[PDB]
Amino acid sequence: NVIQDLYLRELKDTKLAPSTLQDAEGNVKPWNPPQKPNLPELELQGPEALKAYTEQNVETAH
Amino acid sequence: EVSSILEERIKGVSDEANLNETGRVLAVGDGIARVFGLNNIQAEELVEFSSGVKGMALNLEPGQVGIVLFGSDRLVKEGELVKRTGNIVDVPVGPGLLGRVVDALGNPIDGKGPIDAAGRSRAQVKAPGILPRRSVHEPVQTGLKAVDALVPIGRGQRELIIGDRQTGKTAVALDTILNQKRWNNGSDESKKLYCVYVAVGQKRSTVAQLVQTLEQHDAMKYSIIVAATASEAAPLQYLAPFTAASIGEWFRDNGKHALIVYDDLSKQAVAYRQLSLLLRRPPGREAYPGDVFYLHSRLLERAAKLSEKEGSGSLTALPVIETQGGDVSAYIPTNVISITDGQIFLEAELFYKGIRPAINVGLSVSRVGSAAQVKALKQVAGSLKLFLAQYREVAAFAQFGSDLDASTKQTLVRGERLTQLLKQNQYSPLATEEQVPLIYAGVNGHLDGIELSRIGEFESSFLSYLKSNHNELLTEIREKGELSKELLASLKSATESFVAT
Amino acid sequence: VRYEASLRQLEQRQLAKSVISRVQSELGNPKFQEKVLQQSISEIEQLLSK
Amino acid sequence: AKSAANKLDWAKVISSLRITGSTATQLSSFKKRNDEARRQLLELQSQPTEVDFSHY
Repeated sequence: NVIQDLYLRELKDTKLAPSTLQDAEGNVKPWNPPQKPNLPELELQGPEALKAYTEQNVETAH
Repeated sequence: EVSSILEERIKGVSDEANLNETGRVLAVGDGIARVFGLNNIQAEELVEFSSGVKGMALNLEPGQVGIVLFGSDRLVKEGELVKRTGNIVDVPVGPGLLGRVVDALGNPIDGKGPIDAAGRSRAQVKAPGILPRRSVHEPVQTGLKAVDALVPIGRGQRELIIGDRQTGKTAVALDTILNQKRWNNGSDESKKLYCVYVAVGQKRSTVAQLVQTLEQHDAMKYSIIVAATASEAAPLQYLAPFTAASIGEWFRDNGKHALIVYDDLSKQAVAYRQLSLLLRRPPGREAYPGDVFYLHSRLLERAAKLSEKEGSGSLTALPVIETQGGDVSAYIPTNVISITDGQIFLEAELFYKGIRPAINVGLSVSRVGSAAQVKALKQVAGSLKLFLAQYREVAAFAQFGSDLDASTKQTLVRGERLTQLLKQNQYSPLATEEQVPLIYAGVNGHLDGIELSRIGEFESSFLSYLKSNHNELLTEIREKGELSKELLASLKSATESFVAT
Repeated sequence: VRYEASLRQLEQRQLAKSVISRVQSELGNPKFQEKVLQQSISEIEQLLSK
Repeated sequence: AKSAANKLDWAKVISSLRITGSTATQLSSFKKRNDEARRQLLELQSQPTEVDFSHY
């Protein structure tokens, strides 16, 4: 009755309100994927180090 | 979309039939109405005021039936009609309340869309009898070392958290919820606890932070948060534990094991005090109505470990009582102490002393339950209690300029280390498998020598060391739950190995 | 998802206030009179069913 | 797994005790332990490697 009147009239005669899709985009992030952060490298390259370490390291006692 | 949903809501309104019973408001205000009429009326019924307010009925008088409002006074007016709902107070109960904050009525106040309820239940339901019970055979470990070892908590059992207000009073309980994440992550329903945190009388900001904290630790996904914020009606507050209880009973009935924190139960008492004093019942001791004892007792006894026949479903309870002035001689703390199956006194001085947890172990007991803790942890903490008791005695003696002998100072030195061992930072639960080693070390006095400052360092490092080498050992502690000869020896050797380095 | 859900709620409350506007529209009319006649006959149907 | 390496390592720690000097041996052991402990904590930290486009 009043139920019908309210239902019909309201639903039909008022269809939505404006909204901004752009603003929605603003509050969220699309995110582009990180690419190659750092590449591994040759560990302690230079056999200057190797000879040095062999010769220097000898912490055994007399 | 939104239009279709709205269309559904309006569509879901349609027609009515003759409304039985009426009565006209007369005197009204305070939140307590008295209506003339309503000749037929069940007690504790919900009656719809024409303002929009719904109110339970607590007085049936041969004059004017006294309907306690669950809404604002301003809405109500003189000579309004009230038409009886025809339902004694009832709550929607279901699975969907998991992951929901709900107000006393049961509407989501976090508004994650209306609850999915598998039933409705009644707010007053009497406690399960002697016949449907089993004795407590299933531990529930809070992950706070002092709690697990000293005051073992078992499913079913009502264990009282009592102590000075908001001295992280909430935080002690929250830690339990967080360690129940560990089982939650796991499997086997009866080895899982669902968790209902009930918040009565607390400000919206505390509650909002709390729900945020639970979401932060991502422990929201198996919790029900029942709330009745400080603003909310004294009638709604009085009804709030009892409607939480029914939601818990849905778990209990399902055979599910769960734990209900009633924080603060003290605020229920304030609510009932108000309620009674505006129903003009003769006021009891300290103006709390005498049947406050009855109220609390009936509420607390609804949680139980059921019989095997009755599915075992263990609702476990943790009441939390604020102790105003820290004196438990007040009527409400005295009453609660009798009702509860253990007491977990927390002391402010020890908080300041830097014992965090600040639980005073001298005043903390679990008067029943000992199969409420892990066998391994029981063995190790067998003399943890004795040592601590001795530490307390010796320390007491030391006061007032007594020059201690070395034997007493062996105890004292050992004792001090235990105290440092217990401490745990807020929101940092631990795994029991890795609490057993720490106590082994302490009780077997391996820490006694270790310098007082670096005990915390030792604790951190020791755990790392056990993670490194003896991760096999930890797995076994998880698997067998009682230390075997092999484990005791392994553990002894490991502990010895870490004393230096 | 979060902003999307927020927008569904925001839309719903905006369109809610439009329902309030429709209520104000209904209550002006001498439908205010004509539906009372409807209520009168409806109560006649109801109480005769008693 | 990691435990084979670490049992053999710690067996060697108490063997290296027998020999003298280890002032920077221990830093090497510390490095291998550190980063080994980092990768396990990484592997336990792990999220699924792609979105759940089922629910979300």
